[PDB]
Amino acid sequence: SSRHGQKGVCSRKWPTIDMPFSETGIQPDIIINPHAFPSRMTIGMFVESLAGKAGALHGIAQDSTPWIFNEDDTPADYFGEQLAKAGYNYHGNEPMYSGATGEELRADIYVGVVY
Amino acid sequence: SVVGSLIFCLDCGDLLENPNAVLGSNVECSQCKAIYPKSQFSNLKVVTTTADDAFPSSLRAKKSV
Amino acid sequence: LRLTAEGNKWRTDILKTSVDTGREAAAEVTNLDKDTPADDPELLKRLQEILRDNNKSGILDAVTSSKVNAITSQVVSKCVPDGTMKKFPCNSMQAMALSGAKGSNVNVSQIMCLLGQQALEGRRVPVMVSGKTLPSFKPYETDAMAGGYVKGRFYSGIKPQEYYFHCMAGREGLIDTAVKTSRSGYLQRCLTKQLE
Amino acid sequence: VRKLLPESWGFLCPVHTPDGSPCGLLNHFAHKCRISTQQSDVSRIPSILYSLGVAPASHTFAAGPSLCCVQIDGKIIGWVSHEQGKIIADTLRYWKVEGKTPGLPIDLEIGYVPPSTRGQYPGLYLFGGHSRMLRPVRYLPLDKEDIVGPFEQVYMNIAVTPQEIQNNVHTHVEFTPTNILSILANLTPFSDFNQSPRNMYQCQMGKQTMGTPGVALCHRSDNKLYRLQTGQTPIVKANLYDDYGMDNFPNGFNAVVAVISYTGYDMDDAMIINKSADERGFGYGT
Amino acid sequence: ESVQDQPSVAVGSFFKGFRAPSDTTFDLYKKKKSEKDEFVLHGENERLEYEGYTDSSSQASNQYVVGLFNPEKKSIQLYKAPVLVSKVVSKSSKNLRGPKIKS
Amino acid sequence: SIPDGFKKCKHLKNFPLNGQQVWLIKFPSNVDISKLTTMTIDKHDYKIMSNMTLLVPSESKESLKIASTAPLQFDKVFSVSETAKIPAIDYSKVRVPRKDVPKVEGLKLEHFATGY
Amino acid sequence: IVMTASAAIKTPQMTLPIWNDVSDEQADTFCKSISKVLLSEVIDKVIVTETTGARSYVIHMRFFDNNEYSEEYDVSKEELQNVISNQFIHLLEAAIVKEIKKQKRVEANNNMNKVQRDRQSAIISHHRFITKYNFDDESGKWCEFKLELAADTEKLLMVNIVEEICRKSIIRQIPHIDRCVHPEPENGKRVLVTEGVNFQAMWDQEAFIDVDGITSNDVAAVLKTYGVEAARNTIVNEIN
Amino acid sequence: MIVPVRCFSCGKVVGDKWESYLNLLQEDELDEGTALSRLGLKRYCCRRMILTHVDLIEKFLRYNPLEKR
Amino acid sequence: ARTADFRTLERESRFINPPKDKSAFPLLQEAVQPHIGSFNALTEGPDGGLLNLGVKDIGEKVIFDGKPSGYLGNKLSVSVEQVSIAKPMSNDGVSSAVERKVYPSESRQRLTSYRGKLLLKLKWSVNNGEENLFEVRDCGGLPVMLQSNRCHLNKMSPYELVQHKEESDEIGGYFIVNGIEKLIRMLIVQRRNHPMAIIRPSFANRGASYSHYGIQIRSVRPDQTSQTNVLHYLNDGQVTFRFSWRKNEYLVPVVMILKALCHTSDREIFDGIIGNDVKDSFLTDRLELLLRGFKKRYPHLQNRTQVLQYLGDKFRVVFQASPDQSDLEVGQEVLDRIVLVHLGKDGSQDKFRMLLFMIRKLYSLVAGECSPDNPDATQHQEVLLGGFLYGMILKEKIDEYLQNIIAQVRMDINRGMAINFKDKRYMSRVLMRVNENIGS
DNA sequence: CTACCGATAAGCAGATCTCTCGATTGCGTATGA
RNA sequence: UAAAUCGAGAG
Ligand SMILES: Nc1ncnc2c1ncn2[C@@H]1O[C@H](COP(=O)(O)CP(=O)(O)OP(=O)(O)O)[C@@H](O)[C@H]1O
Ligand SMILES: [Zn+2]
Ligand SMILES: [Zn+2]
Repeated sequence: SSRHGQKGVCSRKWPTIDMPFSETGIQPDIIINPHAFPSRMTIGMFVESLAGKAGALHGIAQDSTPWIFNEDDTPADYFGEQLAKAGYNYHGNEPMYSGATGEELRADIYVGVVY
Repeated sequence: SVVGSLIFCLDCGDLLENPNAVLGSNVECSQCKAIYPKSQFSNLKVVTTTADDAFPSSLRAKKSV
Repeated sequence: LRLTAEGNKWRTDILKTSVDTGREAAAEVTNLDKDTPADDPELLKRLQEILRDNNKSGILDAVTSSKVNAITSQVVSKCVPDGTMKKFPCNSMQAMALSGAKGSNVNVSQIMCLLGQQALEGRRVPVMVSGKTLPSFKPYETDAMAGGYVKGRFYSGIKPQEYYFHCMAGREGLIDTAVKTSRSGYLQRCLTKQLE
Repeated sequence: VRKLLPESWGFLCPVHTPDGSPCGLLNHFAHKCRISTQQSDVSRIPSILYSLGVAPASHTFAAGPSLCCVQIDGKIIGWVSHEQGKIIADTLRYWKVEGKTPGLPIDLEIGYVPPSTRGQYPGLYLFGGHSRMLRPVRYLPLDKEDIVGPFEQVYMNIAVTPQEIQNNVHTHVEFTPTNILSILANLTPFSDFNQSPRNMYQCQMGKQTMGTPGVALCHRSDNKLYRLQTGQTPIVKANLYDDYGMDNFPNGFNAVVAVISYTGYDMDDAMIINKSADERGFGYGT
Repeated sequence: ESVQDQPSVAVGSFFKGFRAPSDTTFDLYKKKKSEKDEFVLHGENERLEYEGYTDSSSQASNQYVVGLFNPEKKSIQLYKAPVLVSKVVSKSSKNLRGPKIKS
Repeated sequence: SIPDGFKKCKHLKNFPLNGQQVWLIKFPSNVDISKLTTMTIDKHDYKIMSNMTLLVPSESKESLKIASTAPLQFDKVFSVSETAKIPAIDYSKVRVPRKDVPKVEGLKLEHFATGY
Repeated sequence: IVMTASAAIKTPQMTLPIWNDVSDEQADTFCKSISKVLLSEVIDKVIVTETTGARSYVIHMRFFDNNEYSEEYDVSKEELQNVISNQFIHLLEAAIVKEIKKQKRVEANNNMNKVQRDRQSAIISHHRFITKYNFDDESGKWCEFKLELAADTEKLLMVNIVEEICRKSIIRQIPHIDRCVHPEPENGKRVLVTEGVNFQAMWDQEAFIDVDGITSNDVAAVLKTYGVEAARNTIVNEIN
Repeated sequence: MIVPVRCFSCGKVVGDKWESYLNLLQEDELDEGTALSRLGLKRYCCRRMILTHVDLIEKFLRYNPLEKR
Repeated sequence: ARTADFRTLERESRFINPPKDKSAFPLLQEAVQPHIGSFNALTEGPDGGLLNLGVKDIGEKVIFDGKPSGYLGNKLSVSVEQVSIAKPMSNDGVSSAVERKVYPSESRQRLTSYRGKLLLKLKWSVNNGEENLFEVRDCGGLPVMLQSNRCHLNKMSPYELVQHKEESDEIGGYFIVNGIEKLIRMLIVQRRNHPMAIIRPSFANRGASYSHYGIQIRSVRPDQTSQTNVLHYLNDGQVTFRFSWRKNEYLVPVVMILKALCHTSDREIFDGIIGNDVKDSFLTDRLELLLRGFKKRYPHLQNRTQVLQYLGDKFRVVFQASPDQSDLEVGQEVLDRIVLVHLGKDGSQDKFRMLLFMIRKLYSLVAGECSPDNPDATQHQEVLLGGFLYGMILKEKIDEYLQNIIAQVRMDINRGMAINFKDKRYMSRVLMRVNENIGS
């Protein structure tokens, strides 16, 4: 589970070769199905993904106490600035290639690091 | 000594019995046994009105807000 | 989850009209004429009596809930279909909402545009004995925001009072889940025993 | 009785409560809430009270909601008018919050209930006994830290952030809105961007995380212990994660997540663990 | 214009509308105290036991001032009035009692 | 009933109640009567604006009674209330505007293409 | 519906179809006339004056204004006088004597005419210890009646008991009917719905109700007054 | 506890870099990001562990049952 | 300007060596402040602590022998004067000599409790001041909580804490019993010393008193023990005091207690209940009904001593009233032990004023001028610390111990024995016969 | 006048899906040593 | 290997 009440049982141990790999060679270690979010509305996990990506890239730690951001300091924009400066996608997406077909997927995949 | 249907002793403060519950012509205090004539108090009138939360009616709701 | 600059401008412009919704609803409920400033002593006394009794409080809560629900429906209709930075079918959230794969339109609107008005059991948020729905609010407040109606969205966060109200609604749901899980076995068993 | 009343703002954490039968019953304290376990010296408080314009209870001829009754730990002290009682309550709060009178302690909770129409019973109730509930808030004048309790709070105006302070309305202000939440509820990152049931689930699940219970496990004989072999501090964490020294007991790990419907084996809530990461030590425990 | 440390007036509190015959009289009982002295009143009557008391919890922290004032002259004469919580008892019923342990 | 360590009264002072209205003032213990509404006495400031019966020494100056006229109650009862100078609120000092989240400075490009 | 087969359901009501020639008017007045009105719903307040000069009891119940209450509840002043005289005084008398036994263990009141004096004397004869009586038949605004009581009995509230009697008295109520609210038509169905089940009440009023379509929320009453098959139909309807 | 040897995601050996990272932090005024860049960790997959390792082994070692306290 | 820092170097230094003076995290040990504070307040602090206050308020128990004073003679006055708890030592068998210190490390390893022996001193007085025979008994090992005043880890810095094999930053406020850690869970109850209006149908529904109104209070003794005083309402115009001494509940008219508790006339009641509100017909009528009802029901209770005598006569077996104490003394005892305990004994006038205010509040509530106070809202609640529960249980157990002593003496009298009250051999025989394992 | 028949009011009787772990088990007493 | 009660609970 993450830190947003997202349970999950490991359905299968996906071999690393069949695992989708990214442009940089990073194969993620955990897949979470995107269909969970529209009903759960845990946007905190989405924000935490790119915040952690920026933190791991820049070797820093970002505080996540509630009620630091507001309507005019959206955390998505704030961490997207850092991601763009680091050189990744401003929206947190990341080009990815299927591990079986080897071809680039239709759209850039949302990838990050979460606790 | 008197406020409503109450008669209070002016010496000690005990509650004298009702003038309709005594033999007559005087009332004796139950503590200091002082003499109070049956006169000096004859109309123990009280006025009581029911609360506004006693008769909930649709018309009353039209008299509010 | 994002929105275009024009879409955010529309949403903010419509939300700016929700400032006086609570005061207008209160003025209508208290049978007072409009234009009444929010600090009128007669309005305060009438709100006090409405809080004291249990039926006028329900009536006022229903009226204010209807008004703020009209406002949030306006925001939803104006923003959700043609206000997003990414459009269908590129918008994956909109795709899963439309295709019924998971979630729904109210979920997407809560995420992106507005979290709406909180309702625990067909009514607005409970009030203190003094007429304050929360320590942060003036006694006998006339405001949609200080009534459980939250203007935040799950993409851009919610202020602490709105967070409190949302937690309250979640608690109501959590209790009702247990009750609904508990409330069927005897009926099922007796019917099948009779009709076996 | 399980519903979340607003009177518990700042004392009982709204987020923290276990889902299930005890939902709303077995709640938790706010992380900044302290219970006064020792009786403050209320001996000299009456002496100040009579000096402030309070007629003594010995010779008063006063009762009912028509006059303000001044109590002290459940004893009648005097009888004062209503607006007067409000003035005395405000002056007592000011004197307590400032450090000048040795009599009034900071922990003395002063709950003044003003007159109303069929409201709560008016009075002026002072408390200094044990078992009280105390929360630190910032008194707007003198900018000094104050202490308030549940009884006194529900009749007070406490802005949640300094920007919301209104003129002639707000008298106090919370130090930070983050102190109305318990621990394991302040450790959830970006809690304002989540649905409340999910916050409750996360709180209930943090207590079930498989992590390091202690470090003295070679000097114990507990029947069952769960230990996470390789724990890491979160890259993203609240300011209170290291304020309580939680890094001494790491709970999980930083995993490269990917929000992508690719494998087909994870649809409802399940998830896929990379095999290579798994047998390289990801999540191992004993 | 003057303050009288020596007692010169007393005020009691029995109840509203208290009245007694002119023959009724009271006495005083003063402690050998230095500050915040307590005054005790003892009354005499044909059929009622008048007694008085003072509570040390309140009388020590406040002081009462009794004085006259000319309608057109600002001259006043302050005085020390001890306030008393005073009750009235019946002599006959005061000593009334009963058997200690019933059978 | 008389307790131990308790003395009695020996004499009193003639109170000229006739000479005229009897007043009552509830002064605090901190205030001392010397050179006597927002009147100021000593170094503090105060606000000042038949509940109890009245007694007086008799002719012999060794007995009490109820003062009256051919009972009697005090015309004006004053309760001296101590007050403090309660300060105003410096809104310009307490209501500070919000600050943006502090962006980390010196953020240099880190992502590089493979083999570069 | 299924488990208990309760014949005393919490909210029994029935559906009353209306003829297509009955508009909102001449139907709202029928609803008001058929609705139950209690004695408490027309009394503004009561001013109980007690004297012990033999314990007298002067009860003066201020009434709602005629023009509004007679239009709202379709109740006439003559009807009010009749119901109070026949029910209120008797019920108050019974309550007072029960309480005593348990304890043991405006103007124009001088110009009353011959009819008023005869009514007062008759009511005194009918009742136990009522001494005076008057009713403002001119406007239906007030009604006073002294309640001379024995001096031996101790003091009584004469407020709580009057309250309870006014609450439990009945002005004009057909049995097992509380109110007849006319809801909005569902789809061209001009329907009146009551608050209690009693089929025989509206069987007389053929003019306003088409008795051929009286369906009720009850099941036991339907079984007892319409046979088994109507009960089966209403069971299916109320479970659907 | 002790620093992981290989990288969970990719597989790069980061077990030899913990001591070097600590030395670069202590004896030199090198920020975490610059020290990780100098160490040779470019991807965030490799960076995150050496950046967020906790080293509980040292706290565990203070309780030795084989030596006098 | 980093928003947050990993503090890698500082954390690694702390793991290198623990702090030598104070714990690094002030807020980690402030979370367990309730339990530690309560436990260290039940032993240390003012007046010798809550334990000393409780054993002082417990009082004495009396029994009699076969020597024909006017009574049975040989007036035994057994009571516990002081209670002292010491940090746990180990006997190491029968070696004795110096007493080694025991630690939670070997307590947990032993799979046994972490208990320190408890010392109790009795005052065995005969004939009320003739023969005092003090003799201090150890009634077992009372379990003590960690990091408290009576624990060996009381003020040790983290360096010595890790030196004693305990933990790096142990803050435990739990108890160790049978090698299993246990914690006295917190509890939330009614706010102390506050009469709050209560509306509850369960009063009238299966309650002898007939109404759903009332004024409930939960007064706590200075030793932290509570006794509810529910002020019910009766529909006919009177109110009835209620309280529970044993597992059964008692009802008394309010005027009887109001008179017996402090001398007063029936006029002062009217003046106090009705403060200048003499035009309030509802209050005047209800007060008339109450006063006349009391006068009718009890016409022979014309004096304060007489109502006290009636109360003492009524409450004789329930309060274990020995023949030595008179009826007036028993009435004063039950009054001071039941009504408004939080105002303390010798506070009769204060209790009178409090009960009068309670009556006025009840009448105002039933008149609709006030609103019922929610017993579930935090506005009218407080929390029991758990350590105060420990003090309550200890006071009750000491009371039970004195009860067992008196019962053993009574059984000895019932059987045919020497029954001498100045014999130390008989002292040992009667004391050793009873089961006195308070620690168990 | 007095026996038979119902009509309340109080009491009596009974109701409000599977599985896994852990923990626990009484005082009183009375005679043979 | 029992049997009952309490706590943690999972769906
Ligand atoms: N095919 C589907 N499978 C699952 N959920 C679907 C769905 N189609 C729609 N939904 C939506 O999923 C949401 C919850 O559906 P439910 O049947 O209650 C499963 P749940 O486990 O109770 O959700 P939870 O994660 O909030 O606990 C609804 O909004 C529903 O519209
Ligand atoms: Zn008398
Ligand atoms: Zn790697």
